[PDB]
Amino acid sequence: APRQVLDLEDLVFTQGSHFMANKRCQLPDGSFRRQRKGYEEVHVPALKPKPFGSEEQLLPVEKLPKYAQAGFEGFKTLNRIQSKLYRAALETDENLLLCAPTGAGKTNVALMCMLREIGKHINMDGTINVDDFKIIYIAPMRSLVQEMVGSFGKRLATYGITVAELTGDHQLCKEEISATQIIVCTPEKWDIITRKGGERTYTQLVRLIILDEIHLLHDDRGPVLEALVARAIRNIEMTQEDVRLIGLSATLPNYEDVATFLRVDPAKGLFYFDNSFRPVPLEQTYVGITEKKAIKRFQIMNEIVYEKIMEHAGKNQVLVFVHSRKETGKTARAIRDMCLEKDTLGLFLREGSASTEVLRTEAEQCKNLELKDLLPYGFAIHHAGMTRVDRTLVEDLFADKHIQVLVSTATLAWGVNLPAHTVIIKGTQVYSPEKGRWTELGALDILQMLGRAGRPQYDTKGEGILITSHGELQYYLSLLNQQLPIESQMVSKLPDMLNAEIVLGNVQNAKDAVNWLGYAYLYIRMLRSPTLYGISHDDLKGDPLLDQRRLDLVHTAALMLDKNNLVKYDKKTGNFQVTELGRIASHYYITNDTVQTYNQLLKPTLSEIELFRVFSLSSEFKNITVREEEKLELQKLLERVPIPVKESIEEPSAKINVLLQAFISQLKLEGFALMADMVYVTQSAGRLMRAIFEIVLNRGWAQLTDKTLNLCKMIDKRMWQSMCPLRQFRKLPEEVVKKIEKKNFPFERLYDLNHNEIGELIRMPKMGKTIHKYVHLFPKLELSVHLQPITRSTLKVELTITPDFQWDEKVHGSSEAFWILVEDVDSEVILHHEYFLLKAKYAQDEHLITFFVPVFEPLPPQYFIRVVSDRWLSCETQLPVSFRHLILPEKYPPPTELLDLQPLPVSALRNSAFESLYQDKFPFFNPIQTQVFNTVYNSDDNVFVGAPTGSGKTICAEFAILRMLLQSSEGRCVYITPMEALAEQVYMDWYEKFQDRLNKKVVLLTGETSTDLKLLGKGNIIISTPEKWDILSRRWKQRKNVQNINLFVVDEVHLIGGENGPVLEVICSRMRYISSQIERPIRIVALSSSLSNAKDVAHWLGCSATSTFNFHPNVRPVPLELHIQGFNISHTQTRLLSMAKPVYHAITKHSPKKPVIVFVPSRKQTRLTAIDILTTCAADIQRQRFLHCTEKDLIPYLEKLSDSTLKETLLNGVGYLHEGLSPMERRLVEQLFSSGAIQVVVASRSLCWGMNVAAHLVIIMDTQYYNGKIHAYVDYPIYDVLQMVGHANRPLQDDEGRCVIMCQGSKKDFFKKFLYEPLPVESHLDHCMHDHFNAEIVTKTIENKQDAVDYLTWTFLYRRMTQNPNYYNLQGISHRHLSDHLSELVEQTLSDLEQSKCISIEDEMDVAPLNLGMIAAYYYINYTTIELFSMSLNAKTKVRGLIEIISNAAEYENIPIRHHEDNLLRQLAQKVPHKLNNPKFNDPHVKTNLLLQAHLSRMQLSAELQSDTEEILSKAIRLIQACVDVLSSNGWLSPALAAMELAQMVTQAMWSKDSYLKQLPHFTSEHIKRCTDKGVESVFDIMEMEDEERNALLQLTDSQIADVARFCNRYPNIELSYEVVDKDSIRSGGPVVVLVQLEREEEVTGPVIAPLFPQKREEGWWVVIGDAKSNSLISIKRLTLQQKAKVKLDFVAPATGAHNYTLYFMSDAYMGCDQEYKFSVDVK
Amino acid sequence: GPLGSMTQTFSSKTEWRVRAISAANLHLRTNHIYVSSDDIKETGYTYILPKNVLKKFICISDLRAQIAGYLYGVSPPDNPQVKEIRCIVMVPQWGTHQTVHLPGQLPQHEYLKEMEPLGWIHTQPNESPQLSPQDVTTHAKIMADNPSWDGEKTIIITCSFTPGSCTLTAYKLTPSGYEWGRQNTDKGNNPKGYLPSHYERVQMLLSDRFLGFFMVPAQSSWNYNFMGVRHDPNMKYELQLANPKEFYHEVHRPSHFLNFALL
Ligand SMILES: O=S(=O)(NO)c1ccccc1
Repeated sequence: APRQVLDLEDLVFTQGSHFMANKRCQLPDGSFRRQRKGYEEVHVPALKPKPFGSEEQLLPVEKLPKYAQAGFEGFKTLNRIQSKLYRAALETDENLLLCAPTGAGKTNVALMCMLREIGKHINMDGTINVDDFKIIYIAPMRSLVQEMVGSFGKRLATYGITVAELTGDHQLCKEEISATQIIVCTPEKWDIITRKGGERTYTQLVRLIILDEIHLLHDDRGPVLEALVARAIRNIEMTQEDVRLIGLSATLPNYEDVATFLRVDPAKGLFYFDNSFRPVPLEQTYVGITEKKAIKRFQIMNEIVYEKIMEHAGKNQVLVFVHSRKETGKTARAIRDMCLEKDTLGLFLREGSASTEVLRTEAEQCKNLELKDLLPYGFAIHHAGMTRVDRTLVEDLFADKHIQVLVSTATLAWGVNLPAHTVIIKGTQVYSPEKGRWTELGALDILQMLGRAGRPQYDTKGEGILITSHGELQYYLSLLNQQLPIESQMVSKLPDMLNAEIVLGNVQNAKDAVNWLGYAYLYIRMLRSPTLYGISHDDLKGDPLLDQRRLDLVHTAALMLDKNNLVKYDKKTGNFQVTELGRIASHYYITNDTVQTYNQLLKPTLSEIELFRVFSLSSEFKNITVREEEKLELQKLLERVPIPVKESIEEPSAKINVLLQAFISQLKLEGFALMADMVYVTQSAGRLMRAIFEIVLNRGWAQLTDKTLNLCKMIDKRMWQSMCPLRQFRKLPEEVVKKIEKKNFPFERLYDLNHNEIGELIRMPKMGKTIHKYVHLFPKLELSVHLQPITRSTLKVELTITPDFQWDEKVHGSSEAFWILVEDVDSEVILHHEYFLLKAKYAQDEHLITFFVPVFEPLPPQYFIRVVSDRWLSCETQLPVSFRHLILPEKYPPPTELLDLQPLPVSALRNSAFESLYQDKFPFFNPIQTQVFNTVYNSDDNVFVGAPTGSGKTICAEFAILRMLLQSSEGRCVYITPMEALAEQVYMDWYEKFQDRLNKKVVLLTGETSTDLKLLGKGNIIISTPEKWDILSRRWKQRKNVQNINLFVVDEVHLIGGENGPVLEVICSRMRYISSQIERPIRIVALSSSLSNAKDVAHWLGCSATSTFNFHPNVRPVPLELHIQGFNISHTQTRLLSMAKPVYHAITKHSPKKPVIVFVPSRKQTRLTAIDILTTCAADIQRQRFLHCTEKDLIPYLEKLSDSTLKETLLNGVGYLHEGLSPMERRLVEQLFSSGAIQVVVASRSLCWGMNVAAHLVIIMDTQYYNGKIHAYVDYPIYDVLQMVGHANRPLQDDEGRCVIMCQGSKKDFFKKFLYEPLPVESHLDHCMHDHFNAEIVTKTIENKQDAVDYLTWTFLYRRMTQNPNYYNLQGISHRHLSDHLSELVEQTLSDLEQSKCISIEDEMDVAPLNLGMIAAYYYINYTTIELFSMSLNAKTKVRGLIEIISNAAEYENIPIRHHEDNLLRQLAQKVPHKLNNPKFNDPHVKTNLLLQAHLSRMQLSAELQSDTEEILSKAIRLIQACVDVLSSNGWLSPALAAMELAQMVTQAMWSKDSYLKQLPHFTSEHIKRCTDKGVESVFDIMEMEDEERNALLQLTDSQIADVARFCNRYPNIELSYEVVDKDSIRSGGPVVVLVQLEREEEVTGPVIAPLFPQKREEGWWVVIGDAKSNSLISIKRLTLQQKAKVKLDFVAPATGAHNYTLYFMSDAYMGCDQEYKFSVDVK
Repeated sequence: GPLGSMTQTFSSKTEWRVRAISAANLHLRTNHIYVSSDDIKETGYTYILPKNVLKKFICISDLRAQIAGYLYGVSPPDNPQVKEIRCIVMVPQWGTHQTVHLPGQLPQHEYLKEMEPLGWIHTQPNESPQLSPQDVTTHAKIMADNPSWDGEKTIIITCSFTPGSCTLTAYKLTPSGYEWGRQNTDKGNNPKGYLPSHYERVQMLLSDRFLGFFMVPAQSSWNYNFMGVRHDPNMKYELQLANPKEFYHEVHRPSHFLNFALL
């Protein structure tokens, strides 16, 4: 509590890596100092290698583990370091710290650690599961990154490993992260990547992090390493996945603290090698100049270097290091022009040397100017501003010992392996734009440069010469002689680093933050050297763990963050609240002062002038000053800037403004300082201006959004808007585009023209074609719109994007990104926006985008839809969206008034049997049940009841069923509900009410056809989902049990408007049509949530206005108190974070004692939120409790579980429910919840339909979820939200229900509109017509096009077309308008079906079913699927082909695909009997091919792959039967028999080659071996055995022989007989009737036994007449067999003579029962 | 006598820069817009101007160089004495502090065909008791070339830059004003024959009840004050349904950018 606010600036080491903590410096033996005029020299002799140690020998590569030898291909043995290190590196997972001098071999130690990680993932086929793992190699300098990518790639190629740099911004380029196993990058790049976090990230796979040159800890960049390590190690804790860390360090003090910071065990993973292990001993020279005056000091420098250069001419190459691309040539010239002046140039190249000619030749062939000037003299330069091949030649010449003096910069030291015998660091001052001044070279650079002294093979010693200021001698002496301690620079960065952890949710309060700080290198250093870090030794003993000090640091930082609006900080609780501005600061790597400035100054009205000024005030620039010597050159620019600058040249912000504008305009400046400053400013501008763009975009600020996205693009492309977009094609000649610009005419005018007029208008014909191509390479999109009014104030927009340009990877890469911006009448507010990605693979297709926007009355004149490129300048299309002709739906009617009636007693049913179903549960029905009772129970009118979920509509339908049971003895009711989980719940309740308690038959349709067909005959209450009733009711003309229905009830009928609505609408329309045909009316009851357009549903279903009860949400019996909380954060993970505490606060405010359901977007989120709720409960002083049992009571329930976490959370009173829990787990959680034991349950969204628990308070935590197939977030359908809100309803327990919806702020108004008011629903049948039209042509209900129009008139679609024409793309409601609309619909649907050869059309009017269409309709198979089947199946496709064809059906296309299993399936395709053709593992069809083979091989897979196999299995049988029908009607005997066998194979889950006994319960392979070698090949052998020998061969328990007995007692034991009717008078071409009699030995005692198949099946059979020699199927009939049945097969006679046919009796459910009989017929 | 003692160097200070800085502050005036109370109080028609397009019109303007927009609108259903301004059309133009230069061609677009032309709106640096004679002449010459401009129904709305604000006044010509203006060739501030009986005030009202919209050129922008040579009284132009760019937007002054780029 008694905190203290610190001054962090006072604790900072201002000199960064130049901070020298050691007071003294001990020089090695033999060092000596020498005096000169104006400078001093310190000489340090080369060290001598250590005597070989205790038991040291250079490990030969042959003793390495064999899998690792390949990574050391081409080496004899490891060196001394690697030999000391290989056991720890290759044989343990121990975190390591290796300290060694530069060049000692640290990176090969790192390769050994890499190889150990790789060895963890060796497949049995010898390859590498390059998808199981990632490895991060953090290197400090980009040039080093690139070199490492190269060398590691080549060392690991033989393993099939991909090594890659992280290239550019990854808002579109993250894909290659999936293909890279070894990411090489800088600390900052890994920091920014792991700051964004999110899900679908690859950072979870990281198993090894190599931290190279970790003494960067001592640098100003060092805190990035601390952030990385703290974040990784702490992430280990909260996820239990290990990550190995490897640090590689220079040899410097505090390495043991570095080891503590990396969790290195000092006795296992710490290895320190002093400078005597340098590959080449180094002789060192330090030259410290004392002269203070600049000019004399400059000449002293040049003299010192020349004198040192002369000590080496003709004997030793010299590498000189300067700190400028420009100083390199200048000093090379100084030295060379000095040498010739003293006539010593001949000392570098001996006369007639072989190398003199090489230098002459390659100089004359080369094109670099200073390089040509220098090369003949033996000199050269090397830096980044030079060509790649220039540098490659400089390196080649130096390597072959041809160059004698090479002047170069730091980048050569990092990026090339180019050692020189002698190295001269000429001065140690460098210009730092960030610091705004000259400073000393960083430690890493100095070490690296001098590490280049001494070539490994060719030198016995190296010679490092360092020239600096005399006052720096102690510093450099210390750095290079193991005495510059590594300290922490992190106090300066603490606020930014803390904000990054807060944004991630890793740190949620000051206690979290103290814990996090305990992982920092700063903390170890504070513990060990407190006074260095501003802590007295007595404070340390008052605070031995620095708990108090850490809290003060965290407090200080959090206050700074709170003042700048990044965080909301509660000083009392210590809680941190994330904000969108804080997130933007973290994710864009912006310091916190800068986003405070942006937040303060950004306004929607901002001009471009002010935007440039705001940028120039960023705190990244705070050290920039306007130097006197610059003020002239800046004035001349400031006089002419195209963006006016308000402030004077005295202000640094004006200079930064002018440098930005000069950069965009590609101006060269003269000041060396000014150019470097411009580089710094503009390197930052990219991510700064993208941060501004995200701020203003998400605030909805249209004009400023446009200005700032443009400025981002102008910075990136280095040109202004007013230039010709053609400049962006770099290949074009700049002087041509300047011509085109000087011709003032619009760029768009070039679109109409062609080569001729193009080449003419620009007065240049030679380019007419060239330019013509580029203008069509330029990204361009065409836009069109379908406006779909939802209400009078909400509009659905369908936007079609049509690409209108030529794709070229050379210009467009693999994707092209755009912003879709919907703006208001004034172009002032962005009403809607979203990112749009045009992938190369779709560069020619139209894309559909749908969204909602508000409208108001009187309608505004128009909105605008802009589609703008994220990267191309002058690349946008804007579509005005005019409302002049928008037809709004009429305002909805007022609801049915809720009558104040006396509550109806149960005794009103006047029937004691009926009254016994309720009288215990309640004494009275609710007001709605009371008001509808008379119409439902006392009349036969069709009824509509519309009311909110939780109003007891189900009981109303029950009234109708009870009336049915009174007026009709064996009356039949069919009940439809749209969701399978609802059907199961209603079946459990109604079986109890109407069977257990009224002795009627209640049945639940299964999805297996004949099962359901007999259930329909038995039951008086048939419960079904829609598609299961669709397939049955299609056949109503042939099925009496469908038309003789008394009562048809449809529940949740408002889901006609949802995704699967068309089948619901079709079967309801069919029930009406059948009712009108049979003229014995089927009564219809429709139940629904409150509908604004209820009268339309009721009229469609023939409900009298007095019989339609259209209630609105206000009438819910248990009042609903609904709160909608908006959340401003646009990034989903961060927004979920901001909701975490509000969830807890909502519980304590709205339901502190009563049960709470929390709905969350995903399985993963359920446990995360359960744990978070518990954490917050523990730290709530008010003390709430959610466990209302004692621990003893929960213990037995606890044990019935396998999930550890669910056990812990349940013990503390919080359950969770998701799809991955076994059914027993879910039911136990629900038991505890409903019994009051646990007060909270956290359920995933996908479960909102099948929950059997209710609650006092429901919280909906966010309202979108990730769909991985499309890689995008999707909004919860309103239907699901209504279902979720409906769980807040306990009629017998509460006086109200409460619900809190937490959602993105932009969704809030939508939810107010569609939750406080009743719901408008529409049809989507017009989008789902083909399959139903095809069924109605099969059934002869549709026989011509007029029939099809008439059919449409029975639908809800037809009704809605007159009420909301625009929604269906009608522009009038005139009778001709919709007659034409319906005719168009009919023509399109019939023409597609005829194209697919499902129907035939005669005279363009009459339609008839073809065989394909009959098959599609009968089996409920998509017509596209059947068409493909028709193409693919052929006269010799077999089991392999059948599985392939069936997998490729459209019914499976939506089978989940997650690349998290790629290799899995890849390796599944090897353990698979049939090898697939050209396997692409990114396709759900081949995925299901593999899952099918898995099932047939009985391979146990994961739980998700198991449920997905169950889904595949629910459709496989229908698809296989369709294949059988196609094959047989084509005449192909062998493939049809095969497909029948496949039916058997998927039912019994085995192959043809497998053993029939493999069908028996409790058998394994060993039982089959014992059976095969003891006289048992088939099932029938087993019953023909005495008990003893059976049990002896069997080796099984007793309850298990009961199972084998059951299987044998139901295994089909048919025996067949056949007769050829009138076998004598057989004549060619005549009829041939074959009679087959089948008799089963016993009665069918139940369904097929097939425990590995999910649906219960009944036995199916085919009888087949074929000639096997011809491969000719001649006759086929299907049948189900009770006890005995006769079957007649009819076929045409052959040409004449004796013919031998074969009769087949084939099962579809069991292997091993197929019978076959040859017979002969003599055609005389 | 500084022949060789004191010598200074001229440093260019171009005027459009100060004007562009001041143009960035125009939004502040859109909160303080005043309409004058008519001295006539009765001239048949009351014009209702929607505030959204008025505020945009102010924001895209300049404090020295006049800009102008053409007015289109209709009468409310059963109220022919009221004219609601529904559209402001921006056409290629340039101006000075005293007048605006517009093409001879009047807006032609299908989307306007159900509206009637109601005259024009233009900004002015300073308020004034009387309608400018430049304005009388401009309006009379449009009328004389375009019979769709009814003298009894077309108005000039002046939008004057009063300190911290904008003040709007609406005028129409009289028949004598039309006759004098159509023959006036004197562009100065006091041409012979000009009289205050050449115009009269009309009732004007600002409204938040409905929204207006803009049309702008299809192939250019509307501002030619930096590209004067390319503007010609005879130039032809089409229109599109879109909102106009502000006065100092980049595409209105390309040569500033290119000439800096050559420096
Ligand atoms: O089906 S929807 O188009 N999606 O949520 C809908 C939205 C609001 C109201 C009714 C239907």
